[PDB]
Amino acid sequence: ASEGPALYEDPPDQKTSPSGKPATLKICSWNVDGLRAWIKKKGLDWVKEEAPDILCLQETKCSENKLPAELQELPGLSHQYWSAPSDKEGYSGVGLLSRQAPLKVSYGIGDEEHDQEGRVIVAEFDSFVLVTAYVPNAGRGLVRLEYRQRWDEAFRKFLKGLASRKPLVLCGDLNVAHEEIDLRNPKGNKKNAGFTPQERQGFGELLQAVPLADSFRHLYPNTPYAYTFWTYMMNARSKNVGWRLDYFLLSHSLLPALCDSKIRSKALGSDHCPITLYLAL
Ligand SMILES: [Mn+2]
Repeated sequence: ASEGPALYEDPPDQKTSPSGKPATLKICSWNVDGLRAWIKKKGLDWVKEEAPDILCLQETKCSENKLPAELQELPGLSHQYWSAPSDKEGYSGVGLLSRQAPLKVSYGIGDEEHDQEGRVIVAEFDSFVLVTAYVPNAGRGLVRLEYRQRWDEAFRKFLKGLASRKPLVLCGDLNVAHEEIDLRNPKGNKKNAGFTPQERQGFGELLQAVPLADSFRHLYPNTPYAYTFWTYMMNARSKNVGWRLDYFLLSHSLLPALCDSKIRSKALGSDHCPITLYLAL
């Protein structure tokens, strides 16, 4: 095609806040493209090396009653919560695994229409509430784009609610590359899922309304070729022809506790790579 390799090297982990406070929380989020495939691909061994405090997973494709038994070889993340489509089938699904149990775990966004596909887990902790999300793809041919706009609004209002109570951290596959810098080929994707003006706009609305800051882009406003997903086809990863779909968005109040927002480009196991957040809470 038009694209050859574009180099990207994630900078070293900055593990102290701007006030010099060492990070006390490490959160890892990962679209795993199937819990069972991911595990087969050694996803868990990378999790152990990373040693996060909280691990959030998206697209587990796994019924909450058919969890791989390997998920018990994680003694460090022993508190495990799962949401999968209410029809009990093998698609979508998210996970949240935690060293410490949260004060409370909830599922969905309190909207029946939007709560049947196991897309959202809310884990409330002392100083903050963590949400992980697997946002509805707009669909091939954009046949799900109208629903996705419904989804975007409900979700945006629900999050706005949470944040009014506690500092918010939202992470996961938000199924949109916000701006042109967020994907390798903006020009050819303006009509495809992930880069419609509708989706880009909803991400923008999400940021101002809650409000939320894009942790990675706040720290690296001018850094290009930083992606978290590459299609399996066309040898895309190897050419770094990708999209940034995975994010950590923070309440502005958490910005002084932001140490770094990382993209683990080399970590294999899915068509997305892990992202990792360091906070000094
Ligand atoms: Mn997938």
